[PDB]
Amino acid sequence: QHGCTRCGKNFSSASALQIHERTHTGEKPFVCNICGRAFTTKGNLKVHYMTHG
Amino acid sequence: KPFVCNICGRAFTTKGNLKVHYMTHG
DNA sequence: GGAAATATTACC
DNA sequence: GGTAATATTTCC
Ligand SMILES: [Zn+2]
Ligand SMILES: [Zn+2]
Ligand SMILES: [Zn+2]
Repeated sequence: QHGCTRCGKNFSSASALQIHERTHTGEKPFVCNICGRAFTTKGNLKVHYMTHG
Repeated sequence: KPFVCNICGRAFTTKGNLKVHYMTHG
C-alpha cells in the first residue's frame, strides 16, 4: 500500500506513487524535443512523439 | 490487438483486456 | 521485487 | 485525436 498524502489514492508501488504525485507538483520531466511539450511520464511523451511523424 | 469487441468494435492486445472491457456494455 | 513500459481508460 | 492518469504487464 503506497498512499498519496495529498489525496487518499493508493498505488501499486513507490514509483507509481511517484508518477502520481506529479499530478500535484506539476513536475513534468519528459519534454518533447520537437515541440517542447512536457509530460509527467515517458510513456505519454513516447505516444505524443508519434503525433509528429 | 487481435481481440475484437463485437459490440463496439474496439481491438485489444489480449483476451483478458477484451473480457474486462465487455463488462462496460452490460 | 519494484522500476519501467505498456495498455487502457476518461475526458473532450 | 491526443492528453492525463493508472492498471496491468513486462523486464532486469
Ligand atoms: Zn495524490
Ligand atoms: Zn511534440
Ligand atoms: Zn466494446
